Amino acid sequence: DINFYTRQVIDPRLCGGLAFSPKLNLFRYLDAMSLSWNRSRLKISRAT
Amino acid sequence: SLWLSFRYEIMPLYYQSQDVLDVIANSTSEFMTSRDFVAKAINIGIPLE
Repeated sequence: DINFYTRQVIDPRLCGGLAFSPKLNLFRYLDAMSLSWNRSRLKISRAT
Repeated sequence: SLWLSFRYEIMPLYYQSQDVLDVIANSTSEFMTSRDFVAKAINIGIPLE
């Protein structure tokens, strides 16, 4: 007769990925043109 | 009374003196500035490999 309970991690070093990793599809996304708001910042700084 | 008759000449002479002092000081403290901005680029070589 054996009766006990255990809980184990998903060892995220090995497993834990295999997902979408929402970094991508957003880092390759507008991060450049949104950064390009340097144009507007320069505009406001000129009149500042 | 004789001394209080001073206002006649001291008040407006002093007022005009302060007027000329202001009209010279405002022009004298102009503190002119001139500035410009550019967005020149900086290039750093990236190894092709």
